Amino acid sequence: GYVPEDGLTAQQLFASADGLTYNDFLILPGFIDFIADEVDLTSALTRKITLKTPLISSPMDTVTEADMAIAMALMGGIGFI
Amino acid sequence: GYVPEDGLTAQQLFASADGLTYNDFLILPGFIDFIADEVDLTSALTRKITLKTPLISSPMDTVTEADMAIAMALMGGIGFIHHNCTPEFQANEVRKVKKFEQGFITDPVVLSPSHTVGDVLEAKMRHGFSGIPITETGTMGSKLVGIVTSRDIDFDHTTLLSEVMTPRIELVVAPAGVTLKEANEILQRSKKGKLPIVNDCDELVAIIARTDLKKNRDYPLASKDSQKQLLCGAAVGTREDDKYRLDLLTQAGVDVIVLDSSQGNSVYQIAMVHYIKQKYPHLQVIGGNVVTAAQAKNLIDAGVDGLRVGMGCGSICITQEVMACGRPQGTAVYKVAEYARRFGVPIIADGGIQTVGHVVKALALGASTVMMGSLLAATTEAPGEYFFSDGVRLKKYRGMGSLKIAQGVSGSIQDKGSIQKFVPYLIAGIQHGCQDIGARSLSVLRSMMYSGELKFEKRTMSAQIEGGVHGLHSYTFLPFT
Ligand SMILES: NC(=O)c1ccc[n+]([C@@H]2O[C@H](COP(=O)([O-])OP(=O)(O)OC[C@H]3O[C@@H](n4cnc5c(N)ncnc54)[C@H](O)[C@@H]3O)[C@@H](O)[C@H]2O)c1
Ligand SMILES: Nc1nc2c(ncn2[C@@H]2O[C@H](COP(=O)(O)OP(=O)(O)OP(=O)(O)O)[C@@H](O)[C@H]2O)c(=O)[nH]1
Ligand SMILES: Nc1nc2c(ncn2[C@@H]2O[C@H](COP(=O)(O)OP(=O)(O)OP(=O)(O)O)[C@@H](O)[C@H]2O)c(=O)[nH]1
Ligand SMILES: Nc1ncnc2c1ncn2[C@@H]1O[C@H](COP(=O)(O)OP(=O)(O)OP(=O)(O)O)[C@@H](O)[C@H]1O
Ligand SMILES: O=c1[nH]cnc2c1ncn2[C@@H]1O[C@H](COP(=O)(O)O)[C@@H](O)[C@H]1O
Repeated sequence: GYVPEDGLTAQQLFASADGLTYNDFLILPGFIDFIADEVDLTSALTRKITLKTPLISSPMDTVTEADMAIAMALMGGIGFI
Repeated sequence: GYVPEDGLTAQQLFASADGLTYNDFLILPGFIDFIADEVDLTSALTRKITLKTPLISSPMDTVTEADMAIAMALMGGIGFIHHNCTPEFQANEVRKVKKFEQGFITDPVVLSPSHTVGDVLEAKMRHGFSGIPITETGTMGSKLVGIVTSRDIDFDHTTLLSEVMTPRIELVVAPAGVTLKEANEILQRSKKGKLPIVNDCDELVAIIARTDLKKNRDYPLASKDSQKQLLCGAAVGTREDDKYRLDLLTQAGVDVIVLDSSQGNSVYQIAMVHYIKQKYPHLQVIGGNVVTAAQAKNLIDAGVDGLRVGMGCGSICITQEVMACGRPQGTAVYKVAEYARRFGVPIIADGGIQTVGHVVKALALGASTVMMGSLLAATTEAPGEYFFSDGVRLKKYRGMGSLKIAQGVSGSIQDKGSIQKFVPYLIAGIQHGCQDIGARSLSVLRSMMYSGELKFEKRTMSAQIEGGVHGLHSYTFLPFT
């Protein structure tokens, strides 16, 4: 009835100061009891503004003229000029 | 008289959570007092099934049509049939894998003596089974009339079949209700190749054929169940419509199923194990890919008879880099095989295996068997075609997640020739490395694992750049493939 805890918790990784990046670690799998597209994504951008999706286009000249702002705001995100 | 212990024991490696893989460590050598090919390789697949060799072929579409299942079950291993095709096709595949060698042949093709001999040729092309018993009504519940054979078909073909078949008076036969060891001797001492079996009423009940005895000398390590026929496995998915697929596979006589999924722990999968083990009590079941003991509890509690471990480690996958979710293969196999050992289920390692050394490392860590993908692609009996590229004979290697999102790639592997020579090279390079380790059997090897007698060391990246090194101008390997 007992199963050993495996894997470093969130805080135990970034205690030893090796300066990890997204490439350096994995997230262990859990239990599944819902359909893959049931899950919610609503996320705050700033205190008063919320977006239906966590994606933002970067304000670089080579990424965001108005046509991207439109096409990304139309799908949850936000666009910075 | 004292010699210091050198090297980390089994448990001391995976305590410091660096997430080691098969490349990150070595196994220190022991003492040798046996010949390189003396050792046993007998290994459990599931609670009730044992194999004379730890090799398993992957259930990918690009690896396991029936011809590989045959050619690897014939050499100790077992073969799982890919599931991404219509249930009727998959049932035919597992049926013609079961029927390649036989004890008492119980549904032979039989013809009535009024058939045209050109219909024997049609049936021979339809099945491949070239010698055929003849009975009156033309089914399995009639009196013997004779046998027609390929040695009765060399001479258009419009003749009635009674003219050419051998008469029952001259045909030697054995009485029914005889065990498969007296009928075998009665064939051997009455040296004609297709001995039938008839009851006292002189009606057909079974037949046996000399080539099945010949195959038992030629392939002595083959894995055959009680009825003396090859063992076969099906992958099946977890979806509602695979509940229909299950019955077609079970009517075809499959003996193991693997509940194929990316992440084994789901409520859909745990409910599927219950449905299988309640409806079909005989079938052994293997659980979907697990990487941590905290999810191997739900699978064993469900009732699964074995587990396959590892997710997102593999040649063909891109699943870590899409899902963010996974675990390094070397840590996973040990950290779940130690736990699953208590309840007495076999872990089977799965993919990320690309050399014989990785096979030995995966067996000396807890895995009862190792499941091969890329290392069996482009062998002769892997399905498909040899599309010559820029100076290379190579064959397809498609990941199932490679065409809602795509979580595997689609690529190619260079030709490796017949699996019939490749599997003995793996066997002879496994036991020859188990000799250097110092273990007389794989059971002894995992006892050494769990007793602390085996000792590992970590290998820096600077020490992975070793063997076949950058100091050569150019080189050629030359294994026996
Ligand atoms: N890359 C890998 O990790 C890997 C390994 C082996 C096989 N596969 C193959 O790729 C696919 C991976 O997806 P999967 O393993 O989740 O199986 P799947 O393809 O059947 O599942 C598809 C999706 O629907 C869900 N699903 C599964 N069974 C369900 C059910 N009964 N009812 C409702 N939803 C269900 C899953 O959560 C998943 O999001 C499989 O079809 C398998 O053939 C992938
Ligand atoms: N495909 C198929 N094979 C069967 C069937 N029943 C038995 N066999 C097997 O087919 C194999 C070949 O049978 P044989 O009768 O020896 O074939 P053969 O052509 O007469 O003899 P060979 O030329 O030596 O192959 C044996 O292993 C049989 O057990 C069947 O219905 N279909
Ligand atoms: N007809 C037939 N006989 C076989 C086949 N395989 C093995 N036999 C023989 O049938 C008999 C079966 O007895 P078993 O006690 O099951 O044989 P075994 O000792 O397990 O020997 P193996 O099956 O060879 O490992 C033996 O004489 C075997 O050699 C087969 O596919 N067909
Ligand atoms: N038990 C038997 N008793 C008598 N005749 C048989 C018996 N079994 C087969 N025959 C007949 O004897 C001849 C050869 O039988 P055999 O068993 O050697 O055929 P086969 O092994 O299939 O021949 P081949 O391998 O050359 O194609 C054929 O005419 C065949 O019909
Ligand atoms: O993306 C993938 N899709 C399907 N199966 C995969 C994938 N990646 C690896 N595998 C699994 O791992 C094995 C393939 O071994 P590999 O060739 O070493 O990667 C198979 O037996 C599968 O269970």
